[PDB]
Amino acid sequence: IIEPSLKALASKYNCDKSVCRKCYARLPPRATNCRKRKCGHTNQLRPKKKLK
Amino acid sequence: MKYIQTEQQIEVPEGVTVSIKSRIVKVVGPRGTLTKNLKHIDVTFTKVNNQLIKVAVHNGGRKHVAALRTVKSLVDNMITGVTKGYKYKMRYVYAHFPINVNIVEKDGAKFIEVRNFLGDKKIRNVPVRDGVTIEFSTNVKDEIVLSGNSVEDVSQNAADLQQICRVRNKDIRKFLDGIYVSHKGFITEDL
Amino acid sequence: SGNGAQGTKFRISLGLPVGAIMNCADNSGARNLYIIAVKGSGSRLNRLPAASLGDMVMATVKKGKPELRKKVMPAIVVRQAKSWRRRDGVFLYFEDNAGVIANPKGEMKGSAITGPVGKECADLWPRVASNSGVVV
RNA sequence: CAGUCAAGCGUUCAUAGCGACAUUGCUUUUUGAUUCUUCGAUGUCGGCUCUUCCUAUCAUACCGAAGCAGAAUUCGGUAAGCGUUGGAUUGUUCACCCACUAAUAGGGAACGUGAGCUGGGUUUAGACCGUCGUGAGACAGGUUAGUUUUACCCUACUGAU
RNA sequence: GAACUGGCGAUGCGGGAUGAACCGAACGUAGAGUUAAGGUGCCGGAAUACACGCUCAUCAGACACCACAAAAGGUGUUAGUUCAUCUAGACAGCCGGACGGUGGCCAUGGAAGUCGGAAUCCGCUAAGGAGUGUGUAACAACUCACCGGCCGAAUGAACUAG
Ligand SMILES: [Mg+2]
Ligand SMILES: [Mg+2]
Ligand SMILES: [Mg+2]
Ligand SMILES: [Mg+2]
Ligand SMILES: [Mg+2]
Ligand SMILES: [Mg+2]
Ligand SMILES: [Mg+2]
Ligand SMILES: [Mg+2]
Ligand SMILES: [Mg+2]
Ligand SMILES: [Mg+2]
Ligand SMILES: [Mg+2]
Ligand SMILES: [Mg+2]
Ligand SMILES: [Mg+2]
Ligand SMILES: [Mg+2]
Ligand SMILES: [Mg+2]
Ligand SMILES: [Mg+2]
Ligand SMILES: [Mg+2]
Ligand SMILES: [Mg+2]
Ligand SMILES: [Mg+2]
Ligand SMILES: [Zn+2]
Repeated sequence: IIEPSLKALASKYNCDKSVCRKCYARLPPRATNCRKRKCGHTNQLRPKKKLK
Repeated sequence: MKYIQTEQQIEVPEGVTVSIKSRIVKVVGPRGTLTKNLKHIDVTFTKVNNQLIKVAVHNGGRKHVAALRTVKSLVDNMITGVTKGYKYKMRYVYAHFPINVNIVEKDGAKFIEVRNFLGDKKIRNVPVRDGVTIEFSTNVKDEIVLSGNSVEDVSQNAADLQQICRVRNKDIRKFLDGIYVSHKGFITEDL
Repeated sequence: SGNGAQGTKFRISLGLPVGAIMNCADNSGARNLYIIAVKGSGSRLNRLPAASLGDMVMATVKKGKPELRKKVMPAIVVRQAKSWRRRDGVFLYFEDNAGVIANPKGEMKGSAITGPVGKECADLWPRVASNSGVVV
C-alpha cells in the first residue's frame, strides 16, 4: 500500500516523538526536559501514543 | 566558573584558503567561496602553520565557552561544504494521491511546484535559495536531490518544502503523506 | 433557506416579521400559517426576525384540521405582498402573503399549489417548482 | 476558580480523559463578620438606552494532544480584534421552556446609569382576607388603589467663532 | 477584649515620595561647626567612589512599619554534600566476538537462558552468563553484559541552597 520502508521514515518525523505532560509540546523521542518556558522545562514526559 | 583559557582546533585541508578579518571569515575552495559574520560572539582567531587555525576564549562562562564549539563546527561545515559539497536527498511519501512536484520559473525565481497533495486544488510554491541545485534524479522512484556549498541554504530549503507539506484537520499518525528527508551527505561523498 | 436550499438567491426586501399570519397556499388542509422563526436569520438587539419570499421559516398552523394544530413545522413562503426590487429593475408584489408546508429537506407536505408563485422561490426549491401552477 | 501528590477507573495502562485519601492557593460577580466614613438626608429593586474595560474564551483566527480511520467530539495554548438573539410565564435579579444562530461565555464601572425614562415590587397615609392579640393593633403572609421637583453655574463631552 | 512600656490625642522638625501613631530628634530669636535617621545617575544637596561574586526576566529587581504570594517543579546558572567508575585506558561515540564443560536439574506437548520452575559450578582466552532482552511450540537466529578495536581524561548517581 505505502511500502512500509517509507512509514518508518515518515513516522520518524511525525510519530516517533515524545510529549510533555504539562504543555502538550512535541519533543524529540529521547528528550529529557521540555524546551518550553511555560511548563518550566519540566522533566515529566510521555511517549506519543501510537496506533493499535 | 570563568575558564581562564579554552581551546578547540580547526584543521585546514590542502586546497582551501582561509581569510579571516576581525570576525568576517572567508573560505576559498574548489567549489567556490563561503563567508558570513561572527561579530556577535567575541572570539579570537589564530593562524598556526597555514594548515591549522586556533580559536580561543579567555575568561569565559559556561554559555560563552559552549558558543566556541558551535563556531568550531560551523566554520568546519564551510570547509566540508566547499570541498565535498552538501547533498540532501528528499523523498516523497504518498498513500493514495501521487504528488506531482515540478520546477517553474516565474520572473526567473525558479520556484518549486507542488500539486495533488491530498488531492488539494491549492498549488504550493517554494522558492529555491541561491546556490542550491535541484535534481529530479532518476533510478530511484519519487525522490529529489538538493545540492550546494552552504549547508544552511541546503538544509533550510530542504526543511522549507518539508514544512509546506503538513497535513491539517487529520490524524498525522495515520495520514503519513508528505515529503521527508531521507539522507544527508556530501556531493563528493566517499572521495 | 437551509438543507433544501439548492443554490443562492439575491437579497429581497423583508416583509414578514415574526408573529405574522400568512395564508396557506397548498392542499394540505391548513388555512393560515403563524411565523415563529426564520431559518438563516441573524441576531441583533430588538430586531425581529423577518421572512421574505422563498425563505424557509418555522411556522405554526392556527386554522386547519386538528392534526395540524398544536405543533411546529417548517414552511416556505411563496407570496410576499410587499414590493421588492428584482435586479432586472422591476418592483413587484402580490396582493397577499402565502406559503406552503414542507419538511426540513424541502419536500412539500401538500400536493398542489393554488395561485401564482414567485420566481425566486420556485427557482430555489425544486419541489415547490414542480407543484407550482403559475410562476412569476 | 486553579494547582501539587497519586490508591484506583479507563479491556492491558496513573496521568488520552478522570481521580479518592490529603495538602497549597487565587478572586471579591455570593453570602457572611466588623462598624471605619455618611442620619442639618450620596434618591435603595428591576427593566429600557448607552459607552468602555477584565479574561477565568462560547464562537470566529492559527496551532498542540487523544481511548483523533473519516465525520463528530474531548483536553490545552496564543488570543478580548469581532459577535453573542427573538419570544411564552413572573415586578422580578434568578429560574424554566419554544426557536433561530457560529455562539446564544462569565463579570465590573458607587451591587454603572431616576435634575436619562418607567413605577411593576418593596416602602407612608385608604381598604379587604387568613392567623395572632380581649383590646388599640402585629405579620420578609396574600390582594387593590396610591404627586417621581430644578440645570441658565463650572468642569467633562459634541459641535461652533 | 486584657498586661507592661513607649507614643498620638496635646506635636511642630529631618527621613519613610505621599500618611496621628514608624526611624531620628522634640521647638525662644539669630550666626558658625559637627552629625542622627536617611542618602550621594538625573529630578536632588552629596563618590557614574573603591572592592569580591551572583542574576538576563517574550510579567527581572530595587530597602523595615508598607501596601502582599504559597505548596510543588526546572542538564537555566553558581557553590556545595554523600556515594561510587577511572591511564590495570573513566563516560560517550563509532567496530567485532560474545565459545566449550553441559541441552546444568524438574515442568516432557516443549526449555542450551529465556510459556515456567527448585537452582548456579568449571575450562578457553585481553573477553564473553548452568545467561538480559528480540526470538521458536522447542533449537539455533539476532541482541545484551562483558571484554577487546579507535579515542585519551575525567564520568555517573542521589541530595542541599543562592
Ligand atoms: Mg428589548
Ligand atoms: Mg455601615
Ligand atoms: Mg444618614
Ligand atoms: Mg449635607
Ligand atoms: Mg447624588
Ligand atoms: Mg488566558
Ligand atoms: Mg461588587
Ligand atoms: Mg447599567
Ligand atoms: Mg444620575
Ligand atoms: Mg398602605
Ligand atoms: Mg380602615
Ligand atoms: Mg379574635
Ligand atoms: Mg414589615
Ligand atoms: Mg480630644
Ligand atoms: Mg511627637
Ligand atoms: Mg528603636
Ligand atoms: Mg547634584
Ligand atoms: Mg522553591
Ligand atoms: Mg539551581
Ligand atoms: Zn512542556
